[PDB]
Amino acid sequence: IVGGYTCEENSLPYQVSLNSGSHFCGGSLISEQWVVSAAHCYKTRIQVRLGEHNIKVLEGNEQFINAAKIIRHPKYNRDTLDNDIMLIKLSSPAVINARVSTISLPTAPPAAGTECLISGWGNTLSFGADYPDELKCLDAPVLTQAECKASYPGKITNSMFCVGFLEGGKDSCQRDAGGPVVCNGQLQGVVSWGHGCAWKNRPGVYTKVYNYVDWIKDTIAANS
Amino acid sequence: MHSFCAFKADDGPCRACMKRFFFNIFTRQCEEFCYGGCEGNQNRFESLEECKKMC
Repeated sequence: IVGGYTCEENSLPYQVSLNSGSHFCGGSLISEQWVVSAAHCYKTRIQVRLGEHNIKVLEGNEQFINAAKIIRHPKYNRDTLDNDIMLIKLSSPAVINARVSTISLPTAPPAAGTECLISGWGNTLSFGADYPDELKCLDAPVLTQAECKASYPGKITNSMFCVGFLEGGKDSCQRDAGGPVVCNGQLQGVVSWGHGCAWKNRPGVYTKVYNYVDWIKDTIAANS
Repeated sequence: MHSFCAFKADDGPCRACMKRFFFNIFTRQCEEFCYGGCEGNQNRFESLEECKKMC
Protein backbone atom coordinates (compact mmCIF):
# COMPACT_ATOMS: atom_id res chain seq x y z
CA ILE A 1 0.00 0.00 0.00
CA VAL A 2 1.53 3.28 -1.17
CA GLY A 3 0.35 6.53 0.42
CA GLY A 4 -1.77 4.80 3.04
CA TYR A 5 -1.61 4.51 6.81
CA THR A 6 -1.11 1.67 9.29
CA CYS A 7 -4.35 -0.13 10.04
CA GLU A 8 -5.36 -0.26 13.65
CA GLU A 9 -4.36 -3.67 15.05
CA ASN A 10 -6.94 -6.32 14.20
CA SER A 11 -9.36 -3.70 12.83
CA LEU A 12 -9.62 -5.81 9.62
CA PRO A 13 -10.32 -9.31 10.93
CA TYR A 14 -11.19 -10.53 7.43
CA GLN A 15 -7.71 -9.76 6.12
CA VAL A 16 -5.55 -12.83 5.64
CA SER A 17 -2.17 -13.61 4.17
CA LEU A 18 -1.03 -16.37 1.80
CA ASN A 19 2.23 -17.94 2.68
CA SER A 20 4.66 -20.28 1.01
CA GLY A 21 8.15 -19.76 2.39
CA SER A 22 7.16 -16.12 2.87
CA HIS A 23 4.15 -13.78 2.68
CA PHE A 24 3.36 -13.50 -1.03
CA CYS A 25 -0.28 -12.34 -1.31
CA GLY A 26 -3.32 -11.35 0.66
CA GLY A 27 -6.80 -12.68 0.83
CA SER A 28 -10.19 -12.20 2.44
CA LEU A 29 -12.00 -14.56 4.77
CA ILE A 30 -15.53 -14.91 3.48
CA SER A 31 -16.77 -17.82 5.50
CA GLU A 32 -15.42 -20.00 8.27
CA GLN A 33 -13.58 -22.22 5.87
CA TRP A 34 -13.18 -20.15 2.73
CA VAL A 35 -10.89 -17.37 1.53
CA VAL A 36 -11.12 -15.28 -1.64
CA SER A 37 -7.88 -14.22 -3.38
CA ALA A 38 -6.54 -13.48 -6.84
CA ALA A 39 -5.93 -16.30 -9.30
CA HIS A 40 -2.44 -14.99 -10.04
CA CYS A 41 -1.61 -15.78 -6.40
CA TYR A 42 -2.09 -19.45 -7.20
CA LYS A 43 0.38 -21.95 -5.77
CA THR A 44 -0.15 -25.61 -5.22
CA ARG A 45 0.64 -25.45 -1.47
CA ILE A 46 -0.45 -22.47 0.64
CA GLN A 47 -0.53 -21.68 4.36
CA VAL A 48 -3.17 -19.12 5.19
CA ARG A 49 -2.45 -16.83 8.12
CA LEU A 50 -5.31 -15.12 9.90
CA GLY A 51 -5.54 -12.58 12.68
CA GLU A 52 -2.22 -10.99 11.82
CA HIS A 53 -1.10 -7.50 12.34
CA ASN A 54 2.70 -7.54 12.33
CA ILE A 55 3.69 -10.46 10.08
CA LYS A 56 7.17 -10.78 11.62
CA VAL A 57 6.41 -10.20 15.35
CA LEU A 58 3.65 -12.72 16.12
CA GLU A 59 1.53 -12.11 19.22
CA GLY A 60 0.62 -15.82 19.51
CA ASN A 61 -3.08 -15.26 18.86
CA GLU A 62 -2.88 -15.72 15.07
CA GLN A 63 -4.30 -18.72 13.18
CA PHE A 64 -2.23 -20.71 10.63
CA ILE A 65 -4.32 -23.03 8.45
CA ASN A 66 -3.19 -24.94 5.37
CA ALA A 67 -5.18 -24.63 2.17
CA ALA A 68 -6.94 -27.93 1.50
CA LYS A 69 -8.27 -26.87 -1.98
CA ILE A 70 -7.16 -23.98 -4.16
CA ILE A 71 -9.53 -23.23 -6.98
CA ARG A 72 -8.89 -20.60 -9.61
CA HIS A 73 -11.79 -19.33 -11.67
CA PRO A 74 -11.99 -21.69 -14.63
CA LYS A 75 -11.92 -18.73 -17.10
CA TYR A 76 -8.93 -17.09 -15.49
CA ASN A 77 -6.37 -16.14 -18.20
CA ARG A 78 -2.80 -15.32 -17.11
CA ASP A 79 -2.11 -12.97 -20.10
CA THR A 80 -5.31 -10.76 -20.06
CA LEU A 81 -5.89 -11.16 -16.32
CA ASP A 82 -9.53 -11.71 -17.00
CA ASN A 83 -11.39 -13.40 -14.06
CA ASP A 84 -8.47 -12.94 -11.65
CA ILE A 85 -10.14 -14.59 -8.67
CA MET A 86 -9.56 -17.78 -6.69
CA LEU A 87 -11.08 -19.58 -3.74
CA ILE A 88 -9.18 -21.31 -0.99
CA LYS A 89 -10.83 -23.97 1.21
CA LEU A 90 -8.99 -24.06 4.52
CA SER A 91 -8.28 -27.53 5.83
CA SER A 92 -10.23 -26.69 8.96
CA PRO A 93 -12.71 -23.89 9.73
CA ALA A 94 -11.08 -20.78 11.22
CA VAL A 95 -12.10 -19.95 14.82
CA ILE A 96 -14.24 -16.82 14.55
CA ASN A 97 -13.32 -14.25 17.25
CA ALA A 98 -12.62 -10.48 17.60
CA ARG A 99 -9.52 -10.81 15.35
CA VAL A 100 -10.66 -13.34 12.78
CA SER A 101 -14.08 -12.92 11.15
CA THR A 102 -15.69 -12.78 7.79
CA ILE A 103 -16.34 -10.04 5.29
CA SER A 104 -19.74 -9.98 3.55
CA LEU A 105 -20.11 -10.66 -0.15
CA PRO A 106 -21.48 -7.73 -2.17
CA THR A 107 -25.18 -7.37 -2.82
CA ALA A 108 -24.71 -4.71 -5.55
CA PRO A 109 -21.76 -3.86 -7.81
CA PRO A 110 -19.49 -0.98 -6.92
CA ALA A 111 -20.74 2.49 -7.77
CA ALA A 112 -18.36 5.14 -9.11
CA GLY A 113 -17.36 7.50 -6.28
CA THR A 114 -18.03 5.02 -3.49
CA GLU A 115 -15.27 5.15 -0.85
CA CYS A 116 -13.50 1.86 -0.24
CA LEU A 117 -10.84 0.46 2.02
CA ILE A 118 -7.87 -1.37 0.46
CA SER A 119 -5.38 -3.22 2.64
CA GLY A 120 -2.26 -5.38 2.73
CA TRP A 121 1.40 -5.85 3.40
CA GLY A 122 2.54 -4.61 -0.04
CA ASN A 123 5.29 -2.26 -1.01
CA THR A 124 4.85 1.26 0.35
CA LEU A 125 7.05 2.99 -2.30
CA SER A 126 6.31 3.85 -5.96
CA PHE A 127 10.00 3.99 -6.89
CA GLY A 128 11.76 1.89 -4.30
CA ALA A 129 11.19 -1.22 -2.16
CA ASP A 130 9.88 -0.93 1.38
CA TYR A 131 7.89 -3.91 2.50
CA PRO A 132 6.10 -3.23 5.84
CA ASP A 133 5.62 -5.75 8.63
CA GLU A 134 2.42 -4.03 9.84
CA LEU A 135 -0.78 -4.11 7.87
CA LYS A 136 -1.46 -1.00 5.78
CA CYS A 137 -4.74 0.62 4.85
CA LEU A 138 -5.84 3.02 2.10
CA ASP A 139 -9.13 4.85 1.57
CA ALA A 140 -9.85 5.29 -2.09
CA PRO A 141 -12.78 5.87 -4.37
CA VAL A 142 -14.14 3.68 -7.14
CA LEU A 143 -13.43 5.29 -10.50
CA THR A 144 -15.79 5.41 -13.43
CA GLN A 145 -15.41 2.64 -15.95
CA ALA A 146 -14.53 5.29 -18.52
CA GLU A 147 -11.57 6.57 -16.41
CA CYS A 148 -10.57 2.92 -15.88
CA LYS A 149 -10.63 2.08 -19.57
CA ALA A 150 -8.91 5.30 -20.57
CA SER A 151 -6.07 4.60 -18.12
CA TYR A 152 -5.52 1.11 -19.62
CA PRO A 153 -6.81 1.08 -23.21
CA GLY A 154 -7.88 -2.33 -24.49
CA LYS A 155 -7.05 -4.05 -21.15
CA ILE A 156 -10.14 -3.58 -18.89
CA THR A 157 -12.51 -6.51 -19.10
CA ASN A 158 -15.95 -6.78 -17.52
CA SER A 159 -14.31 -8.61 -14.56
CA MET A 160 -12.32 -5.50 -13.61
CA PHE A 161 -12.76 -2.09 -12.02
CA CYS A 162 -10.48 0.73 -10.96
CA VAL A 163 -10.07 2.15 -7.47
CA GLY A 164 -7.66 4.93 -6.57
CA PHE A 165 -6.35 8.34 -7.62
CA LEU A 166 -5.56 9.46 -11.17
CA GLU A 167 -3.14 12.04 -9.73
CA GLY A 168 -0.94 9.18 -8.43
CA GLY A 169 0.56 8.74 -4.95
CA LYS A 170 -1.97 6.31 -3.45
CA ASP A 171 -2.41 2.69 -4.59
CA SER A 172 -1.95 -0.93 -3.74
CA CYS A 173 1.32 -2.56 -4.82
CA GLN A 174 3.32 -5.83 -5.03
CA ARG A 175 2.50 -8.20 -2.12
CA ASP A 176 -0.98 -6.72 -1.83
CA ALA A 177 -2.48 -8.91 -4.53
CA GLY A 178 -5.38 -11.04 -3.51
CA GLY A 179 -6.36 -8.72 -0.70
CA PRO A 180 -9.61 -6.92 -0.03
CA VAL A 181 -11.30 -3.87 -1.34
CA VAL A 182 -14.12 -3.24 1.10
CA CYS A 183 -16.88 -0.71 0.41
CA ASN A 184 -19.89 -0.21 2.70
CA GLY A 185 -19.01 -3.31 4.71
CA GLN A 186 -18.83 -5.55 1.62
CA LEU A 187 -16.06 -7.21 -0.28
CA GLN A 188 -16.18 -5.43 -3.67
CA GLY A 189 -12.70 -6.07 -4.98
CA VAL A 190 -9.68 -8.24 -5.06
CA VAL A 191 -6.28 -6.58 -5.50
CA SER A 192 -5.09 -7.59 -8.97
CA TRP A 193 -2.84 -5.39 -11.10
CA GLY A 194 -1.69 -1.97 -12.33
CA HIS A 195 1.15 -0.38 -14.35
CA GLY A 196 3.56 0.32 -11.56
CA CYS A 197 2.20 1.46 -8.18
CA ALA A 198 0.63 4.86 -7.53
CA TRP A 199 1.78 6.29 -10.89
CA LYS A 200 -0.21 9.16 -12.40
CA ASN A 201 -3.08 7.94 -14.51
CA ARG A 202 -2.35 4.26 -13.67
CA PRO A 203 -4.80 3.42 -10.91
CA GLY A 204 -5.09 -0.01 -9.37
CA VAL A 205 -7.25 -2.54 -11.20
CA TYR A 206 -9.29 -4.92 -9.09
CA THR A 207 -11.40 -7.96 -9.74
CA LYS A 208 -15.10 -7.21 -9.38
CA VAL A 209 -16.24 -9.67 -6.74
CA TYR A 210 -19.90 -8.98 -7.43
CA ASN A 211 -19.59 -10.71 -10.81
CA TYR A 212 -18.53 -13.94 -9.07
CA VAL A 213 -21.02 -14.24 -6.18
CA ASP A 214 -22.83 -17.12 -7.88
CA TRP A 215 -19.58 -18.89 -8.82
CA ILE A 216 -18.41 -18.48 -5.17
CA LYS A 217 -21.59 -20.02 -3.77
CA ASP A 218 -21.58 -22.84 -6.38
CA THR A 219 -17.93 -23.65 -5.66
CA ILE A 220 -18.41 -23.61 -1.89
CA ALA A 221 -21.51 -25.83 -2.14
CA ALA A 222 -19.87 -28.24 -4.57
CA ASN A 223 -16.89 -28.58 -2.23
CA SER A 224 -18.81 -28.97 1.06
CA MET B 1 25.99 -12.38 -22.95
CA HIS B 2 22.45 -13.82 -23.47
CA SER B 3 20.50 -10.70 -24.40
CA PHE B 4 17.93 -11.18 -21.65
CA CYS B 5 20.66 -10.80 -19.02
CA ALA B 6 20.61 -7.11 -20.00
CA PHE B 7 16.87 -6.62 -19.63
CA LYS B 8 15.74 -4.34 -16.84
CA ALA B 9 14.23 -6.39 -14.05
CA ASP B 10 10.46 -6.23 -14.44
CA ASP B 11 8.03 -7.07 -11.68
CA GLY B 12 5.19 -6.89 -14.20
CA PRO B 13 1.70 -5.54 -13.57
CA CYS B 14 0.44 -8.21 -11.16
CA ARG B 15 0.70 -7.52 -7.44
CA ALA B 16 1.98 -10.66 -5.85
CA CYS B 17 5.46 -10.92 -4.35
CA MET B 18 6.83 -14.15 -5.80
CA LYS B 19 10.55 -14.30 -4.88
CA ARG B 20 12.67 -14.39 -8.03
CA PHE B 21 16.16 -13.42 -9.09
CA PHE B 22 17.38 -11.19 -11.80
CA PHE B 23 20.78 -10.33 -13.20
CA ASN B 24 21.77 -6.83 -12.29
CA ILE B 25 23.98 -5.46 -15.12
CA PHE B 26 25.27 -2.60 -12.89
CA THR B 27 26.47 -4.85 -10.09
CA ARG B 28 27.18 -8.02 -12.26
CA GLN B 29 25.40 -9.96 -9.53
CA CYS B 30 22.12 -11.80 -9.21
CA GLU B 31 19.62 -10.08 -6.91
CA GLU B 32 16.32 -11.07 -5.33
CA PHE B 33 13.10 -9.23 -6.34
CA CYS B 34 9.31 -9.41 -5.95
CA TYR B 35 7.97 -10.65 -9.20
CA GLY B 36 4.28 -9.78 -9.38
CA GLY B 37 3.26 -13.11 -10.94
CA CYS B 38 2.59 -12.28 -14.56
CA GLU B 39 4.22 -10.81 -17.67
CA GLY B 40 7.78 -9.48 -16.90
CA ASN B 41 10.68 -10.57 -19.07
CA GLN B 42 13.17 -13.43 -19.25
CA ASN B 43 15.63 -11.75 -16.88
CA ARG B 44 13.83 -13.71 -14.15
CA PHE B 45 15.01 -16.92 -12.38
CA GLU B 46 13.80 -19.14 -9.49
CA SER B 47 17.21 -19.49 -7.89
CA LEU B 48 20.45 -17.58 -7.69
CA GLU B 49 22.19 -20.56 -9.38
CA GLU B 50 19.98 -20.42 -12.47
CA CYS B 51 20.68 -16.67 -12.72
CA LYS B 52 24.43 -17.30 -12.17
CA LYS B 53 24.43 -20.13 -14.82
CA MET B 54 22.49 -18.12 -17.43
CA CYS B 55 24.36 -14.82 -16.90
